[PDB]
Amino acid sequence: KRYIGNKHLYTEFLKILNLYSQDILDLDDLVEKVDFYLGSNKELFTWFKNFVGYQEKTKCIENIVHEKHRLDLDLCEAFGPSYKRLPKSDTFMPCSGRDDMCWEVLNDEWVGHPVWASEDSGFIAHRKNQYEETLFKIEEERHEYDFYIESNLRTIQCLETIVNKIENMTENEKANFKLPPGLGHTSMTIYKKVIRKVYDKERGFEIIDALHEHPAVTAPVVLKRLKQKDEEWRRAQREWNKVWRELEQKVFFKSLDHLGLTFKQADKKLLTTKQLISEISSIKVDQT
Amino acid sequence: LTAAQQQYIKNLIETHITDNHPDLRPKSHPMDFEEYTDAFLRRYKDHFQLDVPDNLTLQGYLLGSKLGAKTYSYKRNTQGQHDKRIHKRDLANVVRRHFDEHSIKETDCIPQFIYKVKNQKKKFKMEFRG
Amino acid sequence: TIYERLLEIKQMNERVTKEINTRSTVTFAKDLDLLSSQLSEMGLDFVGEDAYKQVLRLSRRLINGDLEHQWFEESLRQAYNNKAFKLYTIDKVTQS
Amino acid sequence: PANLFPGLNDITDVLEEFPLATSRYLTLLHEIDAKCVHSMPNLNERIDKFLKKQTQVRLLNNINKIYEELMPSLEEKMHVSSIMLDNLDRLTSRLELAYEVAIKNTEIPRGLRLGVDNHPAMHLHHELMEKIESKSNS
Amino acid sequence: ETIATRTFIHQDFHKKVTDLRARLLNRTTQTWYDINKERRDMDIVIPDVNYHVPIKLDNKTLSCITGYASAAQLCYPGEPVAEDLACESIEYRYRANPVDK
Amino acid sequence: VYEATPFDPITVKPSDKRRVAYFYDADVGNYAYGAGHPMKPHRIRMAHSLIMNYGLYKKMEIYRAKPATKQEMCQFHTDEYIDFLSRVTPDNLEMFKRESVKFNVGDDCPVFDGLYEYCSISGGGSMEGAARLNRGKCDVAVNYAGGLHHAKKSEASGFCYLNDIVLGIIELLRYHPRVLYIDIDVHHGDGVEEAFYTTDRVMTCSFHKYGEFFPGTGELRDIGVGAGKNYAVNVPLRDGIDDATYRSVFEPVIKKIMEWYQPSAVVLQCGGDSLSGDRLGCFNLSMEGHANCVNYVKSFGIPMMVVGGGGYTMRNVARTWCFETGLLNNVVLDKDLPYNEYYEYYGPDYKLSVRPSNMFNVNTPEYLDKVMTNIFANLENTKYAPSVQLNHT
Amino acid sequence: KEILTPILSLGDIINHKTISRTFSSPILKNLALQIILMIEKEQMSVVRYSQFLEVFLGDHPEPIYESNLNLPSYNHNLTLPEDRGDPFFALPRLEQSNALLSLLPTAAEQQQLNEEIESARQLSQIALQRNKEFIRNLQKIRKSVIKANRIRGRILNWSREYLGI
Amino acid sequence: YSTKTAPPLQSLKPDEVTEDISLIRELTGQPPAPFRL
Ligand SMILES: [K+]
Ligand SMILES: [K+]
Ligand SMILES: [Zn+2]
Repeated sequence: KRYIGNKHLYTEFLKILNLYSQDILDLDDLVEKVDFYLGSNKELFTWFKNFVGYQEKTKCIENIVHEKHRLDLDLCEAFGPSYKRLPKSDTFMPCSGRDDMCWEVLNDEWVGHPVWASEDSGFIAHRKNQYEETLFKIEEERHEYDFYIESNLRTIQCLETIVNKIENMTENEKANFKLPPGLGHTSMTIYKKVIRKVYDKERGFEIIDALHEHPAVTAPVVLKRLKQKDEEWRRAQREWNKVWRELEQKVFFKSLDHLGLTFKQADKKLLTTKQLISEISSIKVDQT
Repeated sequence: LTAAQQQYIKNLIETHITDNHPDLRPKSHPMDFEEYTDAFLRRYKDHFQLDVPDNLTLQGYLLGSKLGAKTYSYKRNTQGQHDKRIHKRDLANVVRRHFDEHSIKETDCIPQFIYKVKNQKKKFKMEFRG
Repeated sequence: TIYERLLEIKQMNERVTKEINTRSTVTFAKDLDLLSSQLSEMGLDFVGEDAYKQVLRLSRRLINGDLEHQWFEESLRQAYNNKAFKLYTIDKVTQS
Repeated sequence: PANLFPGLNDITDVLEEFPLATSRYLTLLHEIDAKCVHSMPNLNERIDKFLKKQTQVRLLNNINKIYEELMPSLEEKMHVSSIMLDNLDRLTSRLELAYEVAIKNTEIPRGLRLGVDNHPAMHLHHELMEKIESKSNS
Repeated sequence: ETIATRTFIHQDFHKKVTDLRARLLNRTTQTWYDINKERRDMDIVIPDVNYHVPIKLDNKTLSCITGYASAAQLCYPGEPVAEDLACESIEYRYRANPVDK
Repeated sequence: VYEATPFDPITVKPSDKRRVAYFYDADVGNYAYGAGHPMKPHRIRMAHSLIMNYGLYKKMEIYRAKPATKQEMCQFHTDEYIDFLSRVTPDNLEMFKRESVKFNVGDDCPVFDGLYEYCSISGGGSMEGAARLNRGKCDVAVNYAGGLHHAKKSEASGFCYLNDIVLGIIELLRYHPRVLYIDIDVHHGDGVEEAFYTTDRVMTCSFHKYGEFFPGTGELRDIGVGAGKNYAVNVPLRDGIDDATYRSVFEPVIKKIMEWYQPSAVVLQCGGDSLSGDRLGCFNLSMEGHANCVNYVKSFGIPMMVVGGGGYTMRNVARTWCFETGLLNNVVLDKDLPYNEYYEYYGPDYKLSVRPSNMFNVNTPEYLDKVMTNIFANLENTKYAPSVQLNHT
Repeated sequence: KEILTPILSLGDIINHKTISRTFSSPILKNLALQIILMIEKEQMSVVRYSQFLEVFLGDHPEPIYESNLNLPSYNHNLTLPEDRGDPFFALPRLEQSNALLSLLPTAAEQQQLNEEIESARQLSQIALQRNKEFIRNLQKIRKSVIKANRIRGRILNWSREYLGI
Repeated sequence: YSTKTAPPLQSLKPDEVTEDISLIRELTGQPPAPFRL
């Protein structure tokens, strides 16, 4: 009562507290709404939060004591070939959503350590051809096109529903329309990355802003650009489809021949008299 | 590169590129009741026994178009019935008005708050209107 | 050395011929003209006469020096996907 | 002052009492079960049969017969479970106070619990973060 | 493709509705048994006693009578807890060293 | 304890039928690690297409599962890790240069737009599959967006950022005593094994390639510490292993585990970097050889939860996933692909086939005999005490 | 005089001969096993009751496929002819549970069948909610038991490291 | 030979983008943008 000062806003504050006590508000939205009255004072707020029984679901980064450590696992006690014991202080890392069997079943002190091993085989190291390496680039470019195009094709779907609805509404509903982040559907990330792909990686911000504040002015205008780039990009894609389809039909079958491709020289080199003698194993030459 | 667009772009990136602290998430005013989960609104209207219909969520409000006008939801919420839901702004304005006019004086607002907070974990306790 | 390779090929012969003889084509690929016929513009496909006799005849043509090595290799790949690389030098072993 | 180690002594008493309480109730539950071993099998059978089927009327009649034959023994179980739960919650509060007072005392030293300082490892961390902060200063 | 996703839309709706109803039934019958237990718990006239570690009380056991130590000053439900204690799973009371020596 | 045999025609047995619940979310394909990265979620979408166009959707039920929440992620991960994942974007990375260094972020696991949402989809699908399996609704539960088995409780490792399989098994353990996990990737399933190493309620079983490889762990002598000793099975193998070899190694290990451990909920990782032609793996498995594992794990008859994993040649993961999904419905598909929106990517003959190469098998009857004998020996200390009445698992 | 006395130090958890018989007992771990093993059987039951009630609530606990939603077929102008060179927005019309429609092929027999169908719904609901409360109790119990076992093990470990063992 | 590589997918030109941004700003009611066509 001393801090809030005025009696009118204090009255509204008390009415929100009563809104909680009357079993209408919830605890989290209660503290959220109290923020506007008890924000600038921290001790009042934390006494309140302890009073009401308010616990955060996870901890921030700016206030955590037992951090993660880049620790050199060379100086730690080993068990078996791979695992090493952690220091004790790195086992008090906060995992705020664990219940009792999430502590019974999970393992907290042993970490794995990778051992670089040299193999028993005396042989040549299997590798990749150049034919197997043309395919990977073909598929990288196929994927790049498919990614940009099929990501355009979902923002199209959303903006299309929104424009179909805007065309069936009055003028006061046009000046009284607003859309939440997510534009009314499940995802909240894809349409923004589309918008800064098509427009600008820096000025797509203003378009997304005016898309949230003025959906009736801003998003029949944006939908007519996504539909333009859809056709441009699909034109280019079905053009290059034949180039890739040509470059594939040769190296595909020459790409699963691991032995042959060098078996030519190998059979040249392992039919000499030296080796044909050495296979008899009772004759000795000397081991290389 | 003209001493205006420079700081224009600068303000844009300085306002849209941050470290997403939970301490900066934009919080709504307490008096704007449209930002209230639409279940708070229904519980308020149902507790003080106001006389409103329920609201259209957001999917039912974009469902209104010449193409959308053939779905079961439109034809169950727009014909002649009594359950005809409305736009969230209307219900929120009714709730806001019943909030600013019905009034309270303490001496019973505080002790009820304390009894409520100290019994949160209890299932069997005083229901302060029910 | 030569005999053993020919023996493995003549052991695979039966399954290989009745696999190349029951090959189907995927209709939409035929109608959109997506497949190729290079190894049929050259007769290098192993149509319904046996595959052993064909690889023999093609080995002979390769020895006489009219059939390039590239196309002998490619025909062997597509008819014997991973099973007849040990014939790619059937001309340089005989020569020795 | 001295240290008579009261936390660990009460902890020993608790941990010895924990398994004696439980087994009486477990035997009570086993006793309740022994009535429901010619009712639950054929009930499950008839329910799955009716679920995956002139006679169905008699089948549903049999199912209701067995249901309200077997109803009384299902309140025994949850009564026993409730008293078991209250007993074990008493024991758990006992345990937790003993534990917290052991830790709040030094019946477990705080260099043996939360480990050592500077731990011959962790020079990698100091190198890495030192370089980050250094070229942050650069 | 549009026929298939039509079927998918209707199947997902059916799933969510049946979950709704089973969950509301379970919640009401939960609240009923909790009401029952909290009702009978108000009927006890003499509670159970149990052992524990003697604590320092207001006008009681021994350290506050003879002028030796302070009291135990219980803490609030929900408060700054140390993270190590939050790992030893927890339930922490009695801000600082409750026991009476 | 290993005799090599020929590889028999994969064939569905009619005495058991399942109720497949398939989980898919039309958003997932829309995320991309970066320019040249080998990890492409788009392939999940591609598999969906074939499922639609083969007529396979008509015997199962296709659901979107709600994304997993921050506090469902922190059941296994730390708060600092998950808070980093939630706050980091390709634009503000410069203000997290410590955490990126500290959580193993930047080259093998970069930050893209939509990282947290992609992780939410994976975890949600896995946990909802597990929950629906607990409620007695479905028998098999498929989620190809999950299986990121290389992620650490506090670290990003190996294209993975969130271990959804750990959350799935945690939800499966609320109602089950003993859970089996099978991992037939070409890498070692090291996140799940590190997570459940000192317990006996999760038995992990990996079939991987041990060498100068990734991650570097999972020897034949790494079998569990504490009360979890003998509850971690590794099968290290060498290059070139093919269908007959793999089947003769894979079947008896799994069958002995089923007879001894008696688990009664199986999770199955079906990674696809273990196929011939993959760009990171080095096995020589066909599509029938890779699917006979699924068919065998299914022929037992206990709740299965199938998940995705690796596979870095999109065409081959798409085809083998669609074929496996057809097999879970007691359906052997047809080899000619139907026309779909990805009627490329399937050169040169447009069929339902994955073709092996002729590269050489570096695994011979004595190495395998030794490995399997050591395993059969390690795997007899893991039974249940004689007085412990079960529920016929 | 040695049996009967208190801990004098941390090392006494392994050195003492009576106190060591407690902190090394394999007993808090077998109880948790028996508990989960009974939870599993009771969940089998909960599952088999929870579908009877749904057959009698109207819901269809059977799996509904593309051929059960007898959706009305539509027609847009796709699927062109050879070489030439709304019922969309409608609702499934789900027929009936086969268990319920298998009952139907007088008035007295009909009221008999009505009372039977009423009794089934109410009995199954009671049994289901009771089994669910049973399971919730069992889970609280097992949580307490494994909490005790974990505390025991941490003390054992700190003790055996204090001695240098 | 081979070595044939698909060129990168392109976006709107700065002038088409400038026209849309000033038109959205005009229809709404904000002051003029700093870059005019
Ligand atoms: K593996
Ligand atoms: K384990
Ligand atoms: Zn892998």
